[PDB]
Amino acid sequence: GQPVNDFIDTATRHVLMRQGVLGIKVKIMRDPAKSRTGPKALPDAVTIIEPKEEEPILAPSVKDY
Amino acid sequence: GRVRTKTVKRASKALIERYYPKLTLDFQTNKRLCDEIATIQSKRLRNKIAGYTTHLMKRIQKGPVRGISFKLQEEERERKDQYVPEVSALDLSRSNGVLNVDNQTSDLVKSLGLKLPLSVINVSA
RNA sequence: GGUGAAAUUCUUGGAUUUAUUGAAGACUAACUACUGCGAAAGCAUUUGCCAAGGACGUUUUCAUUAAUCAAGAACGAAAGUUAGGGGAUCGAAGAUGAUCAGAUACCGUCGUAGUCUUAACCAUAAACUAUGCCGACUAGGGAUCGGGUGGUGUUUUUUUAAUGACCCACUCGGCACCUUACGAGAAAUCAAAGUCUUUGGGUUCUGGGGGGAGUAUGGUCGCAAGGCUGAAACUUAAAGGAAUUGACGGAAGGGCACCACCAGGAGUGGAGCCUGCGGCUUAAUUUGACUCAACACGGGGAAACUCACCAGGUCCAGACACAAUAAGGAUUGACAGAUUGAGAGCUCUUUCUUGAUUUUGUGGGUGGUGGUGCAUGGCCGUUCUUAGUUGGUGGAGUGAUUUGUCUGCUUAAUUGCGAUAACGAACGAGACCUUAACCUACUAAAUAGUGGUGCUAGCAUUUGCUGGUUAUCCACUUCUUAGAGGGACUAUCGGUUUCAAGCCGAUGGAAGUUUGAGGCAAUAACAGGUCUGUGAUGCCCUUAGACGUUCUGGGCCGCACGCGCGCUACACUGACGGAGCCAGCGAGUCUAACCUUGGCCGAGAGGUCUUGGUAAUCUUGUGAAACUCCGUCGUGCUGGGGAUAGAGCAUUGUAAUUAUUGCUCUUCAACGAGGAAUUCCUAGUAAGCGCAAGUCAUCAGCUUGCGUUGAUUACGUCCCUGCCCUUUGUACACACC
Repeated sequence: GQPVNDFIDTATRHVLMRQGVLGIKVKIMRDPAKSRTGPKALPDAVTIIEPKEEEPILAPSVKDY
Repeated sequence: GRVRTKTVKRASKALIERYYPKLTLDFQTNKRLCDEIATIQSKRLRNKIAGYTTHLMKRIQKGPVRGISFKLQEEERERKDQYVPEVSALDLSRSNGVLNVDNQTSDLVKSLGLKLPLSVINVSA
């Protein structure tokens, strides 16, 4: 779909040999992590921010200034 | 045709696995919370993830869901499994201190074991 | 009766059906089994004779008397060698009736030889366990049949006794079965098909690639069919076994599809026309494409051009290298006449000009809508409106391969819940992107509107209504625009399932089918189309009287006929005349005539003078059409239809004849709802209706989009045609054409 327009690039070249013409097709995708503009990840990629653990009692009190 | 894909289901299971005491049982604040604690590219995908996440706790608070351990279901389980009964099941107190084996078990302990309190039961067809 | 349907046949002489009574015709239905006996073929209700047999029991007896066996014998499924009886159920044949292209067959009705004599088969079967017989060993288990042994076992009755029957254990001998594979095997599989290159227990028979061929000839049994024995010439590179992956099946199971059906709608096929294709014709009627996946397709609506075809006339735009002519001139151009369709110095008569760039020859160069798409690149179409595809590591198998990629449920989905010798992944799907829906929330718009304020018009007059006023001014963004956003995730509730993925119902919501529609889109493939899109291109051809290129005419449109896509109709739900008046997608000209408002002339087509617009500004509110009132028509091929044809007026174009097209008058055909067949379609959908754009100089009955009006019928099924998965058969792999 749309990721083909974003990350996939293509080129077609005709070479001329003795027997005729050979076609060259090159398809390259760059990883979206190195992308500067546009989306930086695949549409179906979901990252979870790791939570920070906490101790249970936390000593009920008040601190003033 | 409302079946969720594995992208929605695996992400929602991963969300509950580490963020149980932050999400509630309604979709409105669940989709609001998923914007910070998760990175989802599209609005349609995060609505589907949060909708299935809320649906999963519609049965998690109903009962334990297999395949999900959400950091709260763990420590009451390794609290529960040290069931040490106050009386044994193999100490002969519900009986009269004597276990009622049959005749074939009596000469078993007579041949090799030491003297113990046994009985004789005429077990037959 | 009888059949898928029917027919032959029997039926007031009473068929079929019912009762009663008799008489001849395999064998013994149920019991009947992974049960018994027998050498095999084979053998099932009884009862009685006649001999026979295995197994078991045995502290009986003989003492090697044995195993397998050329020659030689016995026994035998059935189907006809041959000679009495009894009497057809089935079909050979035969009679008939169907079906069929035929049907001498399958199917129906009847019937002679044909498992009933007593008396032979020569002895043939897929006579099969396609596995010779005798002996030993190697592995576990539960059943079962026959015998035997044991149980301080059950029941039968006299109370237990005797038997019998049953239960538990063991043993011998059988028919077999289940699990593994130490072991074998090419595998399928096998407790033997094991104990086999670590190759020897005993013995009999058979085979040596496929056919020719169980044929010829000889013998023998043979009154018969025919058995038993049994070659060669010649011919051939495979035939064959087991398994794997596909494909196919008039095979099975589970699903799906208006390019399938169902229930319907609108139709097409019938008529006229115009538009492609074929055929015929022609100087040429250029050509490619022929089921889906050729035929309003080549963006192919061709007057010239296009143009590739035909009849003719020019030009080199043949670069460069070499050689030759050649400043006592290499060569080009031309007035007039002839000639020519021609004001082509084409070519000729004449004699001027130009002059070293040219001319000729030798090589090459270039161009080609010339051929080859079966030599190719790229692009597209299709397989394929479906959900499928592949590594890594591990498991199975000698191997091709297989598992993962799956029993079940669910989904639009190999979508998921799950189960699991698999685990972890990748592509496809989904996600994604575009568009149409909601926002009194933001961002502000004289190139979009709204309200008030000024000026001013008409009525009413009472303070009101309908307007106009290019910016008079002020204010706002509801309507319109476009930036960033929000909103739906099946939310809530109820009901169903293994209690999951999900599905259904209701409420709320702008939106509950994946929200509607698209774009994009796997692995593998087709001798699919394109060399006529390309200065994309190999090979072959041509290259100067050219297959180059250009110019004049013509053709592509030619019509005894056949086919496909369509347009207009067969009228009253209508035709015609006035009246109302309602959109959306878009396009539009600087050194060039594009979209054109408005005023005037003309019946119309159209002509003329200006203006606005390089565009949310003007065309344009595109005042579109179907639609709606009022009236005429009156069931009549009529005033439905406008085909065909005649005369004239205009526009574009160098040119309109073979009518370009537009307008006016006249001419007034078929067609009365369309046979067999056949297409498309499930909601703002089909259908009706018109509008913009492409092509354009002129031509739209075509296409790409758009809006107007707006339904009936389903919420299913695999019946027809196809598709996906699993199982299954295969002699198919060019893969059922």
